[PDB]
Amino acid sequence: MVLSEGEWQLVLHVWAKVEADVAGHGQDILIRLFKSHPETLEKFDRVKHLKTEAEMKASEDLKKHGVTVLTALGAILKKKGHHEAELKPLAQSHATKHKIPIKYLEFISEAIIHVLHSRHPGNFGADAQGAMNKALELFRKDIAAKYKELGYQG
Ligand code: HEM
Repeated sequence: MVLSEGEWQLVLHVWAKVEADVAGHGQDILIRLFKSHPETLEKFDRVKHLKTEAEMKASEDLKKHGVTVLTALGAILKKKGHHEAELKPLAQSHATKHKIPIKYLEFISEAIIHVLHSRHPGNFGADAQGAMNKALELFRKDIAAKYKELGYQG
């Protein structure tokens, strides 16, 4: 798939808002993922023992993780589709060290879209959400192809 420049502009315009508070958005997204799909919390060995949302909000380790996820995703989105180099190390560690099925990447995509919709309603109307969904679908498709080359396809 290929996004048009106008679709990339819609994605990078909300993303510029997210970047005003990377840690806050990282927390919101990972908490929305873990509450919605608790099975995903089990993959994180540093924070899989957290039992409530209040504990999640207070966890410094979860907040650092969130910043790591969003910073790596933001670098991929700014490439506007030319992300081959960035995707290699990410696909290798998530397929052979962490073992993250593609399904879980769908779940976090859903959490990203939920949080942007709640926090940025004016910059995340239907056309901007469709463009972000296309950008995350592109990311998932390219990672799934790399998973396959690596021998995992999860
Ligand atoms: C937007 C998608 C994602 C991005 C951009 C992302 C990026 C990262 C980055 C940059 C790291 C640290 C470097 C590395 O290990 O590769 C990381 C670590 C990790 N990721 Fe992801 N990730 C994504 C989705 C996920 C999902 C959906 C899960 C699990 C349900 C996951 C589980 C992990 C785990 C278990 C680690 C190691 C955490 C620790 O240090 O103990 N990742 N991820």
